[PDB]
Amino acid sequence: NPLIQELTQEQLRTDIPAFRPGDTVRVHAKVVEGTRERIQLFEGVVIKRRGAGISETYTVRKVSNGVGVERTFPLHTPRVAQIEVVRYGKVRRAKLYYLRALHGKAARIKEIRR
Amino acid sequence: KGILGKKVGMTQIFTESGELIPVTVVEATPNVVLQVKTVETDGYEAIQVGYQDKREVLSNKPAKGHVAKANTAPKRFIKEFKNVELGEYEVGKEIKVDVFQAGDVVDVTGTTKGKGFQGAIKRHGQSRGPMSHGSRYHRRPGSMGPVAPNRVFKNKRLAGRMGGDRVTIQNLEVVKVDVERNVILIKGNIPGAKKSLITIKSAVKA
Amino acid sequence: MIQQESRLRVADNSGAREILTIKVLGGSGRKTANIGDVIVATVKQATPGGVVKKGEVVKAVIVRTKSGARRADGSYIKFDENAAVIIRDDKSPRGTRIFGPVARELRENNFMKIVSLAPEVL
Amino acid sequence: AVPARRTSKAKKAKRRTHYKLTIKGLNACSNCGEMKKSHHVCPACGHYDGKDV
Amino acid sequence: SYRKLGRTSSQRKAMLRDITTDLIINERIVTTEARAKEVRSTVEKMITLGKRGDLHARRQAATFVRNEVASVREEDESIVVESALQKLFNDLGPRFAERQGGYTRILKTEPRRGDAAPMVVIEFV
RNA sequence: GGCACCUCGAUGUCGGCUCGUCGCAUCCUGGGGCUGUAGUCGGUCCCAAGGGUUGGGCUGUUCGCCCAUUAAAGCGGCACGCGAGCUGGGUUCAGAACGUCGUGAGACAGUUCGGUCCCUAUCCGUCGCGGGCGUUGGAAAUUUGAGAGGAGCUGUCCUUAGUACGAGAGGACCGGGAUGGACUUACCGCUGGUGUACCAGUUGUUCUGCCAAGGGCAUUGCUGGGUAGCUAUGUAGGGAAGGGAUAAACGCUGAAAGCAUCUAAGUGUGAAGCCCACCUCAAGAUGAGAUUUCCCAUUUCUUUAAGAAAGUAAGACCCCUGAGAGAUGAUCAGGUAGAUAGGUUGGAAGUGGAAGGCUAGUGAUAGUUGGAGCGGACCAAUACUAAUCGGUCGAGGACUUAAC
RNA sequence: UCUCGUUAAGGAACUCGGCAAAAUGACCCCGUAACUUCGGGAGAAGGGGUGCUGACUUCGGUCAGCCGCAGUGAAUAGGCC
RNA sequence: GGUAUGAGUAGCGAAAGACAGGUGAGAAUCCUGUCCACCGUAUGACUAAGGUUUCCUGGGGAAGGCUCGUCCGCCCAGGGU
RNA sequence: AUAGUGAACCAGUACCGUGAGGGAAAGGUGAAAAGCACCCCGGAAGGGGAGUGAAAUAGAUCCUGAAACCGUGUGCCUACA
Ligand SMILES: [K+]
Ligand SMILES: [K+]
Ligand SMILES: [K+]
Ligand SMILES: [K+]
Ligand SMILES: [K+]
Ligand SMILES: [K+]
Ligand SMILES: [K+]
Ligand SMILES: [K+]
Ligand SMILES: [K+]
Ligand SMILES: [K+]
Ligand SMILES: [K+]
Ligand SMILES: [K+]
Ligand SMILES: [K+]
Ligand SMILES: [K+]
Ligand SMILES: [K+]
Ligand SMILES: [K+]
Ligand SMILES: [K+]
Ligand SMILES: [K+]
Ligand SMILES: [K+]
Ligand SMILES: [K+]
Ligand SMILES: [K+]
Ligand SMILES: [K+]
Ligand SMILES: [K+]
Ligand SMILES: [K+]
Ligand SMILES: [K+]
Ligand SMILES: [K+]
Ligand SMILES: [Mg+2]
Ligand SMILES: [Mg+2]
Ligand SMILES: [Mg+2]
Ligand SMILES: [Mg+2]
Ligand SMILES: [Mg+2]
Ligand SMILES: [Mg+2]
Ligand SMILES: [Mg+2]
Ligand SMILES: [Mg+2]
Ligand SMILES: [Mg+2]
Ligand SMILES: [Mg+2]
Ligand SMILES: [Mg+2]
Ligand SMILES: [Mg+2]
Ligand SMILES: [Mg+2]
Ligand SMILES: [Mg+2]
Ligand SMILES: [Mg+2]
Ligand SMILES: [Mg+2]
Ligand SMILES: [Mg+2]
Ligand SMILES: [Mg+2]
Ligand SMILES: [Mg+2]
Ligand SMILES: [Mg+2]
Ligand SMILES: [Mg+2]
Ligand SMILES: [Mg+2]
Ligand SMILES: [Mg+2]
Ligand SMILES: [Mg+2]
Ligand SMILES: [Mg+2]
Ligand SMILES: [Mg+2]
Ligand SMILES: [Mg+2]
Ligand SMILES: [Mg+2]
Ligand SMILES: [Mg+2]
Ligand SMILES: [Mg+2]
Ligand SMILES: [Mg+2]
Ligand SMILES: [Mg+2]
Ligand SMILES: [Mg+2]
Ligand SMILES: [Mg+2]
Ligand SMILES: [Mg+2]
Ligand SMILES: [Mg+2]
Ligand SMILES: [Mg+2]
Ligand SMILES: [Zn+2]
Repeated sequence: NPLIQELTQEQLRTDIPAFRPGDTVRVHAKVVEGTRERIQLFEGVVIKRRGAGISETYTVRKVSNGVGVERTFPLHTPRVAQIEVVRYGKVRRAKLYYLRALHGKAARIKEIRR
Repeated sequence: KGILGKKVGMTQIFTESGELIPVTVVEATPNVVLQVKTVETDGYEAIQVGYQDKREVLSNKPAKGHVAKANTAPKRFIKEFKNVELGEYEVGKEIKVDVFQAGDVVDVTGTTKGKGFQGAIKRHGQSRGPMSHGSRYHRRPGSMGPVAPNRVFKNKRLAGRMGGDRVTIQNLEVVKVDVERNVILIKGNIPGAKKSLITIKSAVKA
Repeated sequence: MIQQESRLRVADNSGAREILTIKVLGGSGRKTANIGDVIVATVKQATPGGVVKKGEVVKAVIVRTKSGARRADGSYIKFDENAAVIIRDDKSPRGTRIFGPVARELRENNFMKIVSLAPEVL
Repeated sequence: AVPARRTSKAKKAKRRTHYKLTIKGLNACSNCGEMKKSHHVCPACGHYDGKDV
Repeated sequence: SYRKLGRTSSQRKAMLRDITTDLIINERIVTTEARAKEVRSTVEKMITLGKRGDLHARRQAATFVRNEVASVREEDESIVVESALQKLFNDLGPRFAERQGGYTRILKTEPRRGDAAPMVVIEFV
């Protein structure tokens, strides 16, 4: 553990804002369609945070054009310019898998303003 | 090129250009050449390498005498490496992870994790019989063979002890070499439980 | 992961509403198809006024799946449903409009017309 | 499945080669001198590691 | 890991609570090897809670220690009854205030007649 | 089909499932000759068995038709391989009915619904794992490789090049790349699964005297998550290059036979095949191999004995703590010359805000104290507990003949 | 091997046959087809509600608020066409 | 009729026990205590049949009890309607 | 005494069967009990002595005491077949 931790500490980002499942974040994802590179904003609710150290990931869920879409990112990926916290949600559990079954008004999360 | 280390564990690393790749951490505290074998004496050329200093009370007079020529403490793992430039090696010389460079293509050998007595489904990837429709044939190894020989042919695969086998993974990529930590990062996964002996050699197919 | 008898929503206005996978193309024993793979399918439910109609054997490209896809940056994408677009032999969509988001993996398979038509490419 | 042939005296004896008891780990109690199982309390004097327990 | 001791989880938890309290009350008991090697951790985790001495620790211990009489004395009257839980926090807790772990020892004894089961003595200190 | 030779003090019958294995009269892939072979596709014959050789609809079916694929979707043998391995739909046991035949009981020259599949493996065989002794002094490691096993498949796209070829249409050989299918070896960092002494929510009832806080039972009561471990559907890798001898085939030079001729001498090319190359096992390889290192020539009695016996040496084990190992043995990590396990103290994963208070509210409840409390297996420290004390076993090395 | 619990994506592709399992399941309310011997078919089907706390009641509700992923929060009570 | 082989093998008949103390030559198995657990339209309380001494008390441990046994619906001696 | 009655012995018994009915096994210390006082190990069983006896390897499962079967000692042989 300590040795693997030391090998990877160099690549941990330090610009991670404090966010937890249920918060709404805007993820600034770098996309490449060829030579050019671009930022595509994926905004939605964090439904999952798992792992530790360099292997930590999180999942953001949004409903686009009627279809639920989940994106999982490595927390420390350089391919994400910025993780922006839009709103703080009030939830009661670490994993928000139950939102997958809900839609529209039922899937709403109350803001808490941390 | 070759070295002996211990399997520390698996993690992941971001490369340049942002790709995420799994790596296995192999820690190889410098190995010591204990003996050089030549055609003149042994009939074949090889170097005998020692890794992982061992406490004195865990060693023997025969073992302590063997490593005396190299002038080192007792070593837990002793292996031979063939097809090298013997003249470039001598007893007591140290081999460090910096022998390998990032981007080198290697072969990694280890002892697969033990699994104990296992059935032919897990051990040999065989197919179950149906689980319903009156079936009383679920995890059994299949017909032992035709009637005519009045016997079972060899290599009829059955249950038995699984794992604990030498396995070599070929054409793995060395991702990083942290010499101050005596650590080599290998892309992908390799055989063996954590803390088990791992042998890194330059890829034979290269 | 789409296999024979797997049923998918239709993400276009070709006329078909639901298809059933007849074949995963691309090899003798291939069992599974994922986003960007082409399947042979039957139309099980069709819009009454549509061009493609019930009972027709069609080819289609998977554009979203519950088991989505992994990208090289260690990120993943998953969708809430399995949807396909009916294509002609040259990969052009049979219909005129694509519905719902589409995986970016269609680009590297060169389904450009679908990608250009999709309201969103994630 | 039933025995096709009865097992001979010799064959039965050979099978029972490894059917035996062993008496391992007896040494003298350091307190009373009677034999005892190592790492066990002496059943005679009740001592262990030089102490009454 | 943890031994299953030939019981179901609920049966095993009941037995560990029974034997753990037996040890708290008697401070010396005879059991089989397997049970002793499991009780040594449960009993010393109870002692750790007793050393904490706070209400939260008391209530955690209360979920495991049985509701059994640990002693009766004439300290003030002939009706001073102390529970297993109270001995844990009144007596045993302060007893091991300065020992850091290792509140029990196991002494291997003879096997049991009807079983050949390897018996031991598990006791405090 | 013929015969009636083994079996009627019983050799279980179709199809399917599981497991394959072999032949080659080869389905695919590899090599080649002829072509009524322009090219691209083909035809036909030769060599070739290394690997590969799909999933569905109908039917008990085999077969076959069909759908959709595929490089292909080969043909056969193995008691039409495989029922002490499975299935039991079909094969008319007893029931019942239809058509039909019969005066009839009944029956089929036919159909229909329903109908008990036993066996604790002794031996050989097979797959794993130990003990013994051997290997010629006794030990601890490292090894060579006799021999054996595994692996062996293939698509598509780009480039050469719209070039050679062709009136057009179409459209290459060889060479160079990329990327897949199937299969397969490992592994759990990732995505997921599981996770019955991890966390939370919640129902009924019951117990801890009551409140509060908790325990028990209800499938782990149910529900939502989830660590280690084990895992795929997840991840990584693999069948890469290359030699040698050949098949069909093609020669070269060359005579018999002034010519011709691949052959007779001589000499070459030539396949996914053979032997290597790659992976694994491997000297019980009784032919018992080699190398490095350690112990070192003891005592007594018999005796010229390769004597018997006794302490030991190097060393190993008993026993004990264990795990990365495991049915048990075994293996490996340790035994105070100590971190081997437990505990303890810090962490972490995980859960998601403990209890006790306080504030608000009529209240359910919310906020706060405070990312709190809890926290199996994960990490790091720490001799607090237990690995105490001891015992057993284990050499003194034959002879003959070279040489030195 | 048996008995039991959970399973990614798919969802009968299994198989002689959905065998087995899964799912349905209580109560209240809305609603309920062909056909019929007019009784039935029906519990057809297909839907909604269910906890807690106050206020208010024509005593069945109504209004309001509150908590959870989920309120016949466990157990036991049709799968349908 | 005796005795083998298979074997020291199958099996030991649907479920929770734990510890302290006692008794004793000897106890996982007998007694006592404590907590725990199981049945409770019952695994409770009666009673007909059937059995026919199995009831009680004191002793016993050959056999019977699928292990053990100091215990028993067993054995011995007394009694009981 | 596997004969001879089914029954030499508490046999038409035990045992089986609702019943009719079926139906066993089982003889031998010694001349005489002189049936091993007493001692020792053991809770007992059982042994070892000491005795009785011509003999107890005649000790009541008692004359003789075969074979299968089970074991102990060891002269020779056996771990490349
Ligand atoms: K002692
Ligand atoms: K026959
Ligand atoms: K075959
Ligand atoms: K040809
Ligand atoms: K072949
Ligand atoms: K079929
Ligand atoms: K069928
Ligand atoms: K046959
Ligand atoms: K059968
Ligand atoms: K057979
Ligand atoms: K045999
Ligand atoms: K409760
Ligand atoms: K209970
Ligand atoms: K889980
Ligand atoms: K050898
Ligand atoms: K609180
Ligand atoms: K926490
Ligand atoms: K299927
Ligand atoms: K109906
Ligand atoms: K609700
Ligand atoms: K019902
Ligand atoms: K017998
Ligand atoms: K036997
Ligand atoms: K008694
Ligand atoms: K006599
Ligand atoms: K003998
Ligand atoms: Mg976390
Ligand atoms: Mg299968
Ligand atoms: Mg079964
Ligand atoms: Mg043969
Ligand atoms: Mg329970
Ligand atoms: Mg108790
Ligand atoms: Mg004849
Ligand atoms: Mg016969
Ligand atoms: Mg041929
Ligand atoms: Mg058979
Ligand atoms: Mg007639
Ligand atoms: Mg006929
Ligand atoms: Mg039926
Ligand atoms: Mg994993
Ligand atoms: Mg992990
Ligand atoms: Mg309360
Ligand atoms: Mg450690
Ligand atoms: Mg599933
Ligand atoms: Mg699912
Ligand atoms: Mg089917
Ligand atoms: Mg089928
Ligand atoms: Mg059913
Ligand atoms: Mg309920
Ligand atoms: Mg057997
Ligand atoms: Mg029982
Ligand atoms: Mg109950
Ligand atoms: Mg009831
Ligand atoms: Mg009585
Ligand atoms: Mg009595
Ligand atoms: Mg008994
Ligand atoms: Mg007679
Ligand atoms: Mg006679
Ligand atoms: Mg008679
Ligand atoms: Mg005599
Ligand atoms: Mg006699
Ligand atoms: Mg030989
Ligand atoms: Mg020999
Ligand atoms: Zn002693």
